[PDB]
Amino acid sequence: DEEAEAKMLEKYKQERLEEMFPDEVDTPRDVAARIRFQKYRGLKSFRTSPWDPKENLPQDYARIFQFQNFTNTRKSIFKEVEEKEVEGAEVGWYVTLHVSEVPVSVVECFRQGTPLIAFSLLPHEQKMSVLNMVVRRDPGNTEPVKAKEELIFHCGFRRFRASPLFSQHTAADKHKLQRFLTADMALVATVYAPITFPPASVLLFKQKSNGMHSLIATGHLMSVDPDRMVIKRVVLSGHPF
Amino acid sequence: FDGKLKSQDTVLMNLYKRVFPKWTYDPYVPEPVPWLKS
Amino acid sequence: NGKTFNQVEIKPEMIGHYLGEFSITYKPVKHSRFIPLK
Amino acid sequence: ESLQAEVIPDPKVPKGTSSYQA
Amino acid sequence: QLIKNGKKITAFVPNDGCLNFIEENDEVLVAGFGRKGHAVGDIPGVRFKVVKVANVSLLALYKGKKERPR
Amino acid sequence: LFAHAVDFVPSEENNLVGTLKISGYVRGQTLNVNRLLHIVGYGDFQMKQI
Repeated sequence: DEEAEAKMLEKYKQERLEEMFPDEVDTPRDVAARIRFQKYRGLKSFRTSPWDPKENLPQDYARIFQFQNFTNTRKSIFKEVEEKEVEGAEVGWYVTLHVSEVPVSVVECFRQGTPLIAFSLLPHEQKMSVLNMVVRRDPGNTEPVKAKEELIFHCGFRRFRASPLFSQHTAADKHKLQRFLTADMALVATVYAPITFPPASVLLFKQKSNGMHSLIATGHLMSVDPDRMVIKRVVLSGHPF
Repeated sequence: FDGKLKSQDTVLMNLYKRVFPKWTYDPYVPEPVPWLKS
Repeated sequence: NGKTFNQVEIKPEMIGHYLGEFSITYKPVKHSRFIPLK
Repeated sequence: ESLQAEVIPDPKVPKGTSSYQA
Repeated sequence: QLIKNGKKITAFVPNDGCLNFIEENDEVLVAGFGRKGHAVGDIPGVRFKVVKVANVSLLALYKGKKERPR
Repeated sequence: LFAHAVDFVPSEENNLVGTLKISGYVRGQTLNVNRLLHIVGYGDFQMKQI
């Protein structure tokens, strides 16, 4: 009860802290700086300093798929669905689908009156990858959202729950991380999610305590790649006595 | 430094880390209550 | 020696000597050519 | 027919001497 | 790619912020940049500017007056 | 596709899981068994018989 309110007021104070001082972090008193900041580096420039994308990939990146060229794969798949007529059920046919292994809980939803639809996926849309999607905050909602909390995503005929990661939308090679979704400009939320070919609409919903869904952000799917990289910045302080 | 510094100045140090999102994927979404005013 | 305390056990052979010379205040000092290709 | 593989199927110093004089 | 004649033209968007409101396969209304056929005094090769996207205007979208359907 | 008539056959009633028959008009393109079927509330599956 009150511990959720205290954590929410801590979220509000973090918004005040991270906006005036952008990414400033105090020096740890007891922990050695070489241990806490071991996997860190400094760059001379913020726009033109090179960075290896293949460097230091954790165990999570071994569970997802990769594309040698996403643009050519998207063009190849879209060409063969417009040109080739695969031998199957044609449009306008009243067909019936025998689907293999579904729970019975699908059926009682239909008996209650909830509409049930289905759609055949394209090739390589069932596999896992990293989604990049552009969002913009609804003016009608004012509650701030943090970087790594659970949110409900409606992304191209699909609904799923995941925690995003907000980064600045910039034409540069690397994007600075944004901790809180500012309600004036477009940001990018990166989600471990199934592959969905663009264009596809993106809606974000925050689950209220009383079961309500409040619309937060709207936009589209930008690209499907894990090569996009997010950089978190740290400012240390020192006094020239 | 390249030049003279004022006594009230405070230098700052720039560090960068490449971060990654987490695996919190859940394909199930709970059913809403009907939406109303706040 | 200015940094730490040196524990020295006084043998009977150190009678005429001082105490400062058994705690040394300094550390010893401990101190690839171009060939043209074209 | 494609399968439901969203995840990859493949898995000599004395006792009283200080460290300075050592 | 224009409808009535099928020709391809390269059009300019007022800023990089206004590109958030445009996705592929969208219907956009396109005007000229301003000098009766000659290019911009700054950037060569582009002769046209985008006025509306999805039957709503870029000025009302950028100023938060309207929302566009997709 | 939109489900017009839905009926179920359980492979095992204690397992609560079985074959589902959904009938509706094909809408977008040519629907084929060689790609998966996604129900919007229940994830990916496989059809077997059309």
